[PDB]
Amino acid sequence: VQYSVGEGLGPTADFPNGRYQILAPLGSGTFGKVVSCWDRVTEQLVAVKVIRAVRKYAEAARMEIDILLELGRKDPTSRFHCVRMLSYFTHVSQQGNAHVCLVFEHLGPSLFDVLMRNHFRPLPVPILRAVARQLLEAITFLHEHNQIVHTDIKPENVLIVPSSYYPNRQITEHVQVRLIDFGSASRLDKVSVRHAIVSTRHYRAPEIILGTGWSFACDIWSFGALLVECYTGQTLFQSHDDLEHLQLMQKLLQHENGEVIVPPPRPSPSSTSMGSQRRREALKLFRDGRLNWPEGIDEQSANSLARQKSIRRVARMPELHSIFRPEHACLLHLIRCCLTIDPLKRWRPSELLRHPFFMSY
Ligand SMILES: Nc1ncnc2c1ncn2[C@@H]1O[C@H](CO)[C@@H](O)[C@H]1O
Repeated sequence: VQYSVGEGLGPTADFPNGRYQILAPLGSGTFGKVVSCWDRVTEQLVAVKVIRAVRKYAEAARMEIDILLELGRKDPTSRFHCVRMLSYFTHVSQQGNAHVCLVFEHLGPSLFDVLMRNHFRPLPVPILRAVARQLLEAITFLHEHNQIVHTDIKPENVLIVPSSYYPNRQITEHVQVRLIDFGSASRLDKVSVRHAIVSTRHYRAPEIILGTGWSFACDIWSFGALLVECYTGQTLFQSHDDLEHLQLMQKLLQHENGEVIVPPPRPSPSSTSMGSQRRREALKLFRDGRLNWPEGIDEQSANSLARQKSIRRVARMPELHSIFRPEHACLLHLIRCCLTIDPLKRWRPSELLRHPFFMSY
């Protein structure tokens, strides 16, 4: 439903027109819309995330509510940089539509907002380091103190604490950030390996595409991607095709020791599991163990313009080592610890927090 500035949300006795009054738009996503609100009870600014009137996003929102209850219980000050959820309710519409609403602390713009406002110019390395350290602290918190995996590490889900922000709208190395959006997170304390399609495309780890089971390590891959983005201001993997995405991965890391896209083990024909179906769809992308690129881009067409554009796009993809200037060699190594095709090779976030890129500063 379309919402305008001035309308209310969450009606109570003292405020029959809504406890939370809309002041400004804050953000949007497939889940719904996040709106800046004035809490008529506490007379403070809050951020109300309203979920779309769909069942799947409602389940996701309830999972986010549960996880954020646990996270606010185990860290109320938010020493580990996770967004504080103040409240949650259900707003009914004039048409009978029920929307889940989560009330969070009011934060500033996203890291994506920062990158856009500066015309996608590369983020300086010291600010990059501050943000990466705090984000890595949050990921360490989740993974190792809660056995929770986020799966949606993206620049849109890292927000600036407004106290660090300034009216000149230029962040410094003292910026404070918070990780948000736990509507896709999963607890791995009982089942640590999953096979469902998760992660935003551009930050999706290869094991998720290939079907060899993902776990905590996938977040690290996303983290790595994000870092490269912050170094260049540009999205690393710009593709929505699985074959092209895996080829871009292979190209970015071709001259990295031991990084080759390998197909999953072929399951039995009498296997109906979600993982086996993903593995079959993934094997459909390979020919004799090699990634069917570029001939697989347009199989039927012998002379295709889409295949030629895919060839050009993969050629434009740089080798990882060539992206970074020499003086930033350390950062390169840090990202090598994250952008590995085998999830078993990626470092733990606690180990990454002890990398020279951080503890030599
Ligand atoms: N607490 C918050 N403060 C400010 N913006 C937020 C908050 N939570 C979510 N958003 C915005 O809504 C979207 C969340 O996916 C992003 O665009 C993000 O900037």
